[PDB]
Amino acid sequence: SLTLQKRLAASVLKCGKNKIWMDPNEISEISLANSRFSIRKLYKEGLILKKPQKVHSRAR
Amino acid sequence: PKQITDIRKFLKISRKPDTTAVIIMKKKSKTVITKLKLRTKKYLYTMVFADRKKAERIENSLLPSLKRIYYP
Amino acid sequence: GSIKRFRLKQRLGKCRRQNRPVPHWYRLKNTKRRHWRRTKLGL
Amino acid sequence: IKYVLDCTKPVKDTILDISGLEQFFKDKIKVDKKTNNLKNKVVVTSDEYKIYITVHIPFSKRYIKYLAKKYIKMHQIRDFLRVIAKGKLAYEFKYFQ
Amino acid sequence: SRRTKKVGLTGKYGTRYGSSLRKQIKKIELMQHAKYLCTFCGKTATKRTCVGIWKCKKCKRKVCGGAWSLTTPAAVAAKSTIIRL
RNA sequence: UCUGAUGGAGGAUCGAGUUGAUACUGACGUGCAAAUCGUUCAUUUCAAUCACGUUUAGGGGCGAAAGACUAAUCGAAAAG
RNA sequence: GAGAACUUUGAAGACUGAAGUGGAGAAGGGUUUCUUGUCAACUGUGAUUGAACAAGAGUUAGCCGCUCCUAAGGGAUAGCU
RNA sequence: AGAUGGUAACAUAUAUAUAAAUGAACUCCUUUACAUAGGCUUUACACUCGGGGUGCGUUUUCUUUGCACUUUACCUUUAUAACAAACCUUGGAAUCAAUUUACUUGGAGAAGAGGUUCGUUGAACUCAAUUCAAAAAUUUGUUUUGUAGCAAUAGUAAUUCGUAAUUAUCCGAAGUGGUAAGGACUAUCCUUGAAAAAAGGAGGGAACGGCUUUGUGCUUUGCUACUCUUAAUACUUGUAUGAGCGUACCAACAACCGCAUCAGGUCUCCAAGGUUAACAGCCUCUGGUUAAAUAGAAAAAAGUAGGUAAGGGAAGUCGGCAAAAUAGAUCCGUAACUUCGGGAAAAGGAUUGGCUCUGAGGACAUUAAUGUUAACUCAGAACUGAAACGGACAAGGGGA
Repeated sequence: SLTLQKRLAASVLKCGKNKIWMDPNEISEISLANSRFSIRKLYKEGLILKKPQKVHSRAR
Repeated sequence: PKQITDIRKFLKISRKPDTTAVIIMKKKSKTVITKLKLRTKKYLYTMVFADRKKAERIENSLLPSLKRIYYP
Repeated sequence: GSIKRFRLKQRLGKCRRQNRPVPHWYRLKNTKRRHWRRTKLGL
Repeated sequence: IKYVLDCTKPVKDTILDISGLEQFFKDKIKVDKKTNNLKNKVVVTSDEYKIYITVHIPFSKRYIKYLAKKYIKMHQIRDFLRVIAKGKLAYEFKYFQ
Repeated sequence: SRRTKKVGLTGKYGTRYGSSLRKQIKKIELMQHAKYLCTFCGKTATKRTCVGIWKCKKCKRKVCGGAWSLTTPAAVAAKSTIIRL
């Protein structure tokens, strides 16, 4: 259902497909979004986020 | 892109009939430094002005036949 | 492959075109059908 | 060199105080890895709304944000408050959203 | 210090092939890899480039010689008879 | 002659990868597979390995030679 | 969604571990690509999924390649059989 | 009717644009254009350390902290700078010297001094412009600007504002040597490791101004400002820029070949961090995945893939088949035999963690002496622990 949106969000955020996060609620709006433009706009409004990369510290 | 330093060659190139546009770029440095870029058929010629007064005078003396493009 | 000759590409296009079903308005009165994975063109 | 941290909005909302903040800085900034050897090189002054930190040695402005986060974490305000820079030498407390 | 008692340059062959074969190949490799006297410049700097070609490092001039030495006794003798006349 | 360094030779050594296939005569043997899987083993500067192109065609070819290979077909291929 | 162990989303526990089920190509394939539907059969269990089925769409070069050159070599001409 | 500088190596056309430095036939060369091995070196990319800024995270306790971003393409003979080389001028070498990791070089001209060029690279170096003093009818020293132009207008990471716009950052120093390329070398061959299209250089010196005029292209009379090269324009020329073909996707993990959505086969490039000799093994970051012709429960026999077993230790068996036994590194020690090269890791001993220290191994400046600063690499000593330390991974069984 949201595979297209995941692919487009990864493309427009220049991150991995496994690093994008969709709001678990309000998935109807995300499913409505079907273009780079819509994905960009509602990423800006915050429905898709880019999860932070896993921490790999060099302290040790 | 070519940089030209002396002012006479810049004026001559601007007056030359092949030039179409002059690009005006202005930006703060530390005083606002600017650069004037004549667009010819072959190359884009840039002149860098630290002198605010000089870069006020030069494009004014520039003939208004050729168009202006202010980037900032 | 991505690299193709003109005649080979035209043949591929014709083979794709010949892979469509019979129109319904005609059925109102096909066996030579292939799948890309089952029967190879060989041409 | 001089740095400013402002908490005008939170202390106006009466969630923070300046005296506790200043004491926390006074007994928390370590120079030469020692907690209370600030002496004459580094001093901090209190204002009714701001906190001034005057420095005379190499010093990272990120220290103020780190210590402020420490304070507002130990006093359970971390999830309401943020530290955001304004100028070259100024931090300020802001709310979420 | 002295590294090999008698095998010399043939120590590269280890224990392989016969001792007689290694000694025979040593005798001729010694002169194949030697520098010879370049009679055009007088500097002992002509080394073998290919099987029968010998080039002087200084002159950059190359001569046709033996397979393993700059000259061979048969050719030297023939030149001697020719130059006698 | 002897000693210490330097130097970096070799169809030199160990060893992943590659290229193979020693043993378990292991598994499987109505297999994942008309030859595979696991462990073990051989091989890595050279007579080395790979790709594409090209040549050699059946009483012929090709063979570091096993009557081996020549499209799951070889003490004479396959098709009619 | 009629129906959810194997469709989608979030959370968690893990794996592949730059000699990768990561990115680019060649051979080979030929539309499997994309979107929207959609489940008779197939997807050796289910299946609402899919490389299945259906309707549309998609491949833009003076500079990337072919095209040119010659190689191992092939075909042909002149002859001669 | 064909330019000029430098003793020379050679250099010079900077017009918007370094376009023009005459040159025929006939020639002679160069580039294209080439193996392998070894180290040394330079650069870019990669990785990493510390500082500054911004954002995020941890915060019972500790933490000036952990993480992320902090970017800069082609092109401008890119200009310059620097460097390996080769060459030129001067110089004139044994007390031989210069010099490489290595050897290489010199009266056929070394060192020293001063230059030229190519090749690396591609803003290095005050590079360019600019401010201030000293040289003369235009040189040398001192400051500001600019990521050298491209260029910030783009990108990135942030803070806000109706929901498209504003604002701030994008700069101070280094270390490791992984990959790639280049350079200058050395070595190997009974192995010497393509060609052509295309392009360039040279030798040579065939032809020669313009306006007008006699005679038959040549002698001629009277005058001189004239020939090429780039760009634009106008008109003629058939319509006076840029043909045609490929470009989706897979490349196996279900898109290929194995009758299939088959544990098989199938060519190439990129290659992070930790441990380490290591692109090994094991774990991890980016990217990808959590899927495999099924699931749930139970869990006996038997099978299959492994573990562990007292005492004995090959009595088993055709046969030590299978398994086990150390196996890294450092130090010590190493026989018979031998083709003198080996055998050899022969055999066989010791040590190995953590922590706190000690010692050794470099580079940079001042008027023999005093400061600043960087790698991990060895050696030694205390202390410490259930005597254990190549703690997992990885990894010879030897001998007659």
